[PDB]
Amino acid sequence: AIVKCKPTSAGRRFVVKVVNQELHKGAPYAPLLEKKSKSGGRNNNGRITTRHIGGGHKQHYRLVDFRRNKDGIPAIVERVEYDPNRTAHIALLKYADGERRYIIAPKGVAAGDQLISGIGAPIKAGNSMPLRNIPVGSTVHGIELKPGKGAQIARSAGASAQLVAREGAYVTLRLRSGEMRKVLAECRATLGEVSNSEHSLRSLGKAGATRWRGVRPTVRGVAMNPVDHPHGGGEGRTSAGRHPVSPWGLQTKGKKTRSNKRTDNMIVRRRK
Amino acid sequence: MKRTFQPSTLKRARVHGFRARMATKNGRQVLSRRRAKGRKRLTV
RNA sequence: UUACCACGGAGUGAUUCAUGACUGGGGUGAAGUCGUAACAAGGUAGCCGUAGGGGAACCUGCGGCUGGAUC
RNA sequence: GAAAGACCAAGGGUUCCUGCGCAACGUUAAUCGACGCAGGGUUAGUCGGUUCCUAAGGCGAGGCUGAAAAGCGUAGUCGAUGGGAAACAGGUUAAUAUUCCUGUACUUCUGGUUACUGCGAUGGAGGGACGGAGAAGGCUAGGCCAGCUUGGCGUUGGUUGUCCAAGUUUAAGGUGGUAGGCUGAAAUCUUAGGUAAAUCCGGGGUUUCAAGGCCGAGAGCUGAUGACGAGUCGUCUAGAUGACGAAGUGGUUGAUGCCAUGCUUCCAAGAAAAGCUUCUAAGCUUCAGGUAACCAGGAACCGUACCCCAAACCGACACAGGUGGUCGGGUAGAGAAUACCAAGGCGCUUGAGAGAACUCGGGUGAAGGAACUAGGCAAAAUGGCACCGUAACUUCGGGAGAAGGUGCGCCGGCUAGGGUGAAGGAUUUACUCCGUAAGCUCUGGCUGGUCGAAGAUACCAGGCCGCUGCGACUGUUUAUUAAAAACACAGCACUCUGCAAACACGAAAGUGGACGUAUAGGGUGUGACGCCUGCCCGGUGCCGGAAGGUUAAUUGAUGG
RNA sequence: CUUGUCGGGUAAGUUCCGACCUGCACGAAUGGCGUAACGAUGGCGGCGCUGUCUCCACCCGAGACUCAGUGAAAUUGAAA
RNA sequence: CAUGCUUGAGGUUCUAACUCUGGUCCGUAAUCCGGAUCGAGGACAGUGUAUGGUGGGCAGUUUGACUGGGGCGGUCUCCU
Ligand SMILES: [Mg+2]
Ligand SMILES: [Mg+2]
Ligand SMILES: [Mg+2]
Ligand SMILES: [Mg+2]
Ligand SMILES: [Mg+2]
Ligand SMILES: [Mg+2]
Ligand SMILES: [Mg+2]
Ligand SMILES: [Mg+2]
Ligand SMILES: [Mg+2]
Ligand SMILES: [Mg+2]
Ligand SMILES: [Mg+2]
Ligand SMILES: [Mg+2]
Ligand SMILES: [Mg+2]
Ligand SMILES: [Mg+2]
Ligand SMILES: [Mg+2]
Ligand SMILES: [Mg+2]
Ligand SMILES: [Mg+2]
Ligand SMILES: [Mg+2]
Ligand SMILES: [Mg+2]
Ligand SMILES: [Mg+2]
Ligand SMILES: [Mg+2]
Ligand SMILES: [Mg+2]
Ligand SMILES: [Mg+2]
Ligand SMILES: [Mg+2]
Ligand SMILES: [Mg+2]
Ligand SMILES: [Mg+2]
Ligand SMILES: [Mg+2]
Ligand SMILES: [Mg+2]
Ligand SMILES: [Mg+2]
Ligand SMILES: [Mg+2]
Ligand SMILES: [Mg+2]
Ligand SMILES: [Mg+2]
Ligand SMILES: [Mg+2]
Ligand SMILES: [Mg+2]
Ligand SMILES: [Mg+2]
Ligand SMILES: [Mg+2]
Ligand SMILES: [Mg+2]
Ligand SMILES: [Mg+2]
Ligand SMILES: [Mg+2]
Ligand SMILES: [Mg+2]
Ligand SMILES: [Mg+2]
Ligand SMILES: [Mg+2]
Ligand SMILES: [Mg+2]
Ligand SMILES: [Mg+2]
Ligand SMILES: [Mg+2]
Ligand SMILES: [Mg+2]
Ligand SMILES: [Mg+2]
Ligand SMILES: [Mg+2]
Ligand SMILES: [Mg+2]
Ligand SMILES: [Mg+2]
Ligand SMILES: [Mg+2]
Ligand SMILES: [Mg+2]
Ligand SMILES: [Mg+2]
Ligand SMILES: [Mg+2]
Ligand SMILES: [Mg+2]
Ligand SMILES: [Mg+2]
Ligand SMILES: [Mg+2]
Ligand SMILES: [Mg+2]
Ligand SMILES: [Mg+2]
Ligand SMILES: [Mg+2]
Ligand SMILES: [Mg+2]
Ligand SMILES: [Mg+2]
Ligand SMILES: [Mg+2]
Ligand SMILES: [Mg+2]
Ligand SMILES: [Mg+2]
Ligand SMILES: [Mg+2]
Ligand SMILES: [Mg+2]
Ligand SMILES: [Mg+2]
Ligand SMILES: [Mg+2]
Ligand SMILES: [Mg+2]
Ligand SMILES: [Mg+2]
Ligand SMILES: [Mg+2]
Ligand SMILES: [Mg+2]
Ligand SMILES: [Mg+2]
Ligand SMILES: [Mg+2]
Ligand SMILES: [Mg+2]
Ligand SMILES: [Mg+2]
Ligand SMILES: [Mg+2]
Ligand SMILES: [Mg+2]
Ligand SMILES: [Mg+2]
Ligand SMILES: [Mg+2]
Ligand SMILES: [Mg+2]
Ligand SMILES: [Mg+2]
Ligand SMILES: [Mg+2]
Ligand SMILES: [Mg+2]
Ligand SMILES: [Mg+2]
Ligand SMILES: [Mg+2]
Ligand SMILES: [Mg+2]
Ligand SMILES: [Mg+2]
Ligand SMILES: [Mg+2]
Ligand SMILES: [Mg+2]
Ligand SMILES: [Mg+2]
Ligand SMILES: [Mg+2]
Ligand SMILES: [Mg+2]
Ligand SMILES: [Mg+2]
Ligand SMILES: [Mg+2]
Ligand SMILES: [Mg+2]
Ligand SMILES: [Mg+2]
Ligand SMILES: [Mg+2]
Ligand SMILES: [Mg+2]
Ligand SMILES: [Mg+2]
Ligand SMILES: [Mg+2]
Ligand SMILES: [Mg+2]
Ligand SMILES: [Mg+2]
Ligand SMILES: [Mg+2]
Ligand SMILES: [Mg+2]
Ligand SMILES: [Mg+2]
Ligand SMILES: [Mg+2]
Ligand SMILES: [Mg+2]
Ligand SMILES: [Mg+2]
Ligand SMILES: [Mg+2]
Ligand SMILES: [Mg+2]
Ligand SMILES: [Mg+2]
Ligand SMILES: [Mg+2]
Ligand SMILES: [Mg+2]
Ligand SMILES: [Mg+2]
Ligand SMILES: [Mg+2]
Ligand SMILES: [Mg+2]
Ligand SMILES: [Mg+2]
Ligand SMILES: [Mg+2]
Ligand SMILES: [Mg+2]
Ligand SMILES: [Mg+2]
Ligand SMILES: [Mg+2]
Ligand SMILES: [Mg+2]
Ligand SMILES: [Mg+2]
Ligand SMILES: [Mg+2]
Ligand SMILES: [Mg+2]
Ligand SMILES: [Mg+2]
Ligand SMILES: [Mg+2]
Ligand SMILES: [Mg+2]
Ligand SMILES: [Mg+2]
Ligand SMILES: [Mg+2]
Ligand SMILES: [Mg+2]
Ligand SMILES: [Mg+2]
Ligand SMILES: [Mg+2]
Ligand SMILES: [Mg+2]
Ligand SMILES: [Mg+2]
Ligand SMILES: [Mg+2]
Ligand SMILES: [Mg+2]
Ligand SMILES: [Mg+2]
Ligand SMILES: [Mg+2]
Ligand SMILES: [Mg+2]
Ligand SMILES: [Mg+2]
Ligand SMILES: [Mg+2]
Ligand SMILES: [Mg+2]
Ligand SMILES: [Mg+2]
Ligand SMILES: [Mg+2]
Ligand SMILES: [Mg+2]
Ligand SMILES: [Mg+2]
Ligand SMILES: [Mg+2]
Ligand SMILES: [Mg+2]
Ligand SMILES: [Mg+2]
Ligand SMILES: [Mg+2]
Ligand SMILES: [Mg+2]
Ligand SMILES: [Mg+2]
Ligand SMILES: [Mg+2]
Ligand SMILES: [Mg+2]
Ligand SMILES: [Mg+2]
Ligand SMILES: [Mg+2]
Repeated sequence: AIVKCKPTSAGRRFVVKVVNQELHKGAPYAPLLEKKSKSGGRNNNGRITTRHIGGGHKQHYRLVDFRRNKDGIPAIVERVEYDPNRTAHIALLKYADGERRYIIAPKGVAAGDQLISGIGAPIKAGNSMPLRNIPVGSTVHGIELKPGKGAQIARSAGASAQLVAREGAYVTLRLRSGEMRKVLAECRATLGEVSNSEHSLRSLGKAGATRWRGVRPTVRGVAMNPVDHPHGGGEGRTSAGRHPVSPWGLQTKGKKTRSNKRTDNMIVRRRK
Repeated sequence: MKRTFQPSTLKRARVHGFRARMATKNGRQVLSRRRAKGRKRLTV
């Protein structure tokens, strides 16, 4: 549930926590962990390419299985765990022949379940099958875009998509952003929505809680000098005397930036 | 007060050493320029 | 010499009277100005609660009542 | 004296010790010196490197990219600030010692002999292997007290005794498996898994048992009939030498050190690889290789002097500066604060006078008490523990140590508790359970007496209150005149982005965003919280529209 | 304009607090108006305390002064 | 009007050029890179060259003189 802390300090007044008592509280499954090191927002030239990144806690990477291609073998959920890399929970499966694996946890799965995959699987939440044999009108998550590549769409906490229409070798589905998209019907998906949907009710509470996650302060351009930002300059407190713009000179109050032109036919209608 | 020169023998060799200059062609220009003028040291 | 103790001191509260620049409504007044909201179906039927709006009586939405005329 | 004492690392490089010197160097003289000359001085299987392993990162055969130079990167191989074998005590020099000597240990490798055998990796499994906070213990170092041994009988009243002084030490290792922590165990039948195989790991079924297995400080015993030990004696010359050598025990207290990489709990979810154990593939199989016991031998190379919170390092100086880590005693004390001392170290490389104005750093001050001044600047004042008591307002936490008040030294009388701990008792007979008189040690209660001007007596150690502006708060900033009302902030809103994402760095390959996926990522503004955020789309932007008008390269009818 | 005017605080208040509205030239996310807690933040007022002051006096150390040793600096056309 | 051989634009489809920061095989002991083969897209995308738009993101520069100091204002040529 959500927990609201008492105002015992100045920095505790506005903290609202997402505390789940069902989560495992031992060590993670060691054979499925590998090291990841922080970058600071720097590329291989050593330059800051994405700013406001730095610091945080040390984290291991969990080898989550996004392909789910052990078709026909039943599985059992051993536990639901915490992942530092997602906003969603993960589940440790145990197939009928050893082979423990991590998957993105669906909404209602706790401790037993069967979670089989492939053609001919039932239509309960947590099962994975190709988009051809998924009933029209159902809610899906973890949508694959290219056959054999794994889930890319609808993976964060509480995410889902609707399967709306089916026509030919393709299939149309409404994305969480309001966009209608057509996807190859050979691609796979999982039924239901993603767990941890209450993640959006939290409140960090203090400035140090943002630094724990590796985010550095944002200085706004009207507080700079003309040599630093197009918004900088002025005597006293000014208001960016031009139309609002990026640090590199790009308009940011409504100007579109999509220029793909190769994947255009896959867009049935845009999110507006 | 802390001053600008904080000695370190390992960091000195890795920036200004002989093998550090021999690695790039601009470092090798430095060495040939110091051989032409007749420097006794040639590297630190 | 000790104990008790009146007057008198110090600090901080409660309560109650009078008064206060300036402000808010109410009542009473006379041949003043603006409209016509109610009483007849009062010329958009009136009231009740609530919300928004408007020089003002008031108007409009939502739910309710007949203490509403013709039929 | 939590250093101005010792010791590591970095840095320096002979400054170290001894003879001979004083020109220059040393803010003065110098017979002295971190100064001049000349000799000497650093001893390792176990310390630190090297060798083995990897992190960030570097380089990078082929490769991809690029006018050239070159950029990125795969296989790979470098890179500690981390992982990974093993030693202590005593003696000795002018200068080295965990290195030499004495005594007692430990680790690893090589070559033989014997006995018995399935050996084999670059590949599979296991292990190595780890966060913040907090709390109950157990223990040890260390500290005190008592007893003991040796010596003493005090320039001035007393001091043969409930008197004074000193010493009362001893390691690694071996044995021991304890306080304590974790975990069910075994047999048998199998197998959509661990890229191939597997007797190993993982999964499944059946039977049996309620007990094994793994870590683990420390005590005790032994090392040790030895070393050490005030001192006594003999020889040599106020000093060296050889021999001998007393006591060397009990009780309390007790760590921030060890058990502990443990246990509990919380979110921000907490290194890798090798050494190590085990399984097998390609191969051998009566050579190879492996496991035990005994015998013999080895453990290379480099650094070890000296300073090291400083006169030897970084600051031009023998410069109130800076410099990572470890140890850290007594009496008071909450304490690593503070004061007086211990071990140990030092009096800071110009002195002597005299006692003017004035300057610097302080002490006391009549009667006033902010009249000073831009401004209570500076100074004065307050200051501890226990108990009583405490307002508006409030986001119900706070405000609050609000404000204010009372007690406190020393010596007796009576009295109540805790820890440790003989004797005894129990059975699991022994590294065990209960429990213990005295002794030692730690908490209290109510009752007198007494001295001073004053008992939180020194050092140490909050001044408080009432109205307002600004910013919600903790934080950050102009190294060297500005610390703020400026920046950040949690929260809020707009907008962009469907993943080969938007965006950014790159002539490019590529890289970040992100091993993320719209509850996500970027940009912009505002800035906790409460109540709210009104009218204008004419201008300039952005978004949508496609009919019409204008409109580029290109083409080339017509005319001349 | 301006030390606007009225009230309070003082013996006396160009600052302060509460109002009025004539806003030279406030105003709603370059946010408007409030707000407990917090601040080496700005303004004003009290209690205590005092060498801040009337108005300075005495005392103690380190210099200044003298003697011995060593021994600078900026400056400077020439100077009766 | 019918057909014929051409020809501007439009729409649909196909696969064989091209593309894949999709799967599995080999080089190989390798998340690079190649080759093979499946799958997807598809004459689009993308790159070269020519051309219109946008473009303080960035660049090289300009922004007069007189003048009872400069600036503001005025004046700057010709006739009486
Ligand atoms: Mg907090
Ligand atoms: Mg690992
Ligand atoms: Mg950002
Ligand atoms: Mg993250
Ligand atoms: Mg938080
Ligand atoms: Mg922000
Ligand atoms: Mg911004
Ligand atoms: Mg911002
Ligand atoms: Mg600013
Ligand atoms: Mg600025
Ligand atoms: Mg810049
Ligand atoms: Mg600019
Ligand atoms: Mg300014
Ligand atoms: Mg302004
Ligand atoms: Mg500004
Ligand atoms: Mg320098
Ligand atoms: Mg050369
Ligand atoms: Mg008081
Ligand atoms: Mg009072
Ligand atoms: Mg009273
Ligand atoms: Mg009153
Ligand atoms: Mg009144
Ligand atoms: Mg009046
Ligand atoms: Mg009406
Ligand atoms: Mg009417
Ligand atoms: Mg009516
Ligand atoms: Mg009408
Ligand atoms: Mg009516
Ligand atoms: Mg009512
Ligand atoms: Mg109504
Ligand atoms: Mg309404
Ligand atoms: Mg109303
Ligand atoms: Mg209306
Ligand atoms: Mg309504
Ligand atoms: Mg109605
Ligand atoms: Mg001290
Ligand atoms: Mg000292
Ligand atoms: Mg020292
Ligand atoms: Mg050195
Ligand atoms: Mg030197
Ligand atoms: Mg010497
Ligand atoms: Mg010497
Ligand atoms: Mg001599
Ligand atoms: Mg002489
Ligand atoms: Mg000298
Ligand atoms: Mg001299
Ligand atoms: Mg000197
Ligand atoms: Mg010498
Ligand atoms: Mg590397
Ligand atoms: Mg490279
Ligand atoms: Mg090459
Ligand atoms: Mg290496
Ligand atoms: Mg190391
Ligand atoms: Mg190490
Ligand atoms: Mg190590
Ligand atoms: Mg020595
Ligand atoms: Mg030895
Ligand atoms: Mg391994
Ligand atoms: Mg580690
Ligand atoms: Mg923990
Ligand atoms: Mg911890
Ligand atoms: Mg003891
Ligand atoms: Mg005796
Ligand atoms: Mg005597
Ligand atoms: Mg006597
Ligand atoms: Mg012993
Ligand atoms: Mg031992
Ligand atoms: Mg035990
Ligand atoms: Mg040595
Ligand atoms: Mg030494
Ligand atoms: Mg030292
Ligand atoms: Mg000196
Ligand atoms: Mg110094
Ligand atoms: Mg420091
Ligand atoms: Mg002490
Ligand atoms: Mg202190
Ligand atoms: Mg002292
Ligand atoms: Mg002393
Ligand atoms: Mg001493
Ligand atoms: Mg001196
Ligand atoms: Mg003075
Ligand atoms: Mg003074
Ligand atoms: Mg003074
Ligand atoms: Mg004084
Ligand atoms: Mg006196
Ligand atoms: Mg006085
Ligand atoms: Mg007095
Ligand atoms: Mg007074
Ligand atoms: Mg005054
Ligand atoms: Mg005055
Ligand atoms: Mg003054
Ligand atoms: Mg002051
Ligand atoms: Mg004073
Ligand atoms: Mg003072
Ligand atoms: Mg003082
Ligand atoms: Mg208060
Ligand atoms: Mg008090
Ligand atoms: Mg008395
Ligand atoms: Mg007080
Ligand atoms: Mg007060
Ligand atoms: Mg106000
Ligand atoms: Mg003000
Ligand atoms: Mg601020
Ligand atoms: Mg602030
Ligand atoms: Mg504010
Ligand atoms: Mg606020
Ligand atoms: Mg505010
Ligand atoms: Mg803080
Ligand atoms: Mg604080
Ligand atoms: Mg400054
Ligand atoms: Mg400053
Ligand atoms: Mg400050
Ligand atoms: Mg300052
Ligand atoms: Mg700032
Ligand atoms: Mg970005
Ligand atoms: Mg967003
Ligand atoms: Mg931003
Ligand atoms: Mg702002
Ligand atoms: Mg702000
Ligand atoms: Mg801000
Ligand atoms: Mg604001
Ligand atoms: Mg417009
Ligand atoms: Mg318009
Ligand atoms: Mg348009
Ligand atoms: Mg004024
Ligand atoms: Mg005024
Ligand atoms: Mg007045
Ligand atoms: Mg004043
Ligand atoms: Mg005032
Ligand atoms: Mg006012
Ligand atoms: Mg006015
Ligand atoms: Mg304003
Ligand atoms: Mg607005
Ligand atoms: Mg404004
Ligand atoms: Mg305000
Ligand atoms: Mg602060
Ligand atoms: Mg601040
Ligand atoms: Mg204030
Ligand atoms: Mg005053
Ligand atoms: Mg005087
Ligand atoms: Mg004097
Ligand atoms: Mg002289
Ligand atoms: Mg002299
Ligand atoms: Mg990329
Ligand atoms: Mg194309
Ligand atoms: Mg094109
Ligand atoms: Mg082009
Ligand atoms: Mg510009
Ligand atoms: Mg520019
Ligand atoms: Mg420019
Ligand atoms: Mg030029
Ligand atoms: Mg120019
Ligand atoms: Mg020009
Ligand atoms: Mg001019
Ligand atoms: Mg003028
Ligand atoms: Mg003139
Ligand atoms: Mg003039
Ligand atoms: Mg003139
Ligand atoms: Mg003039």
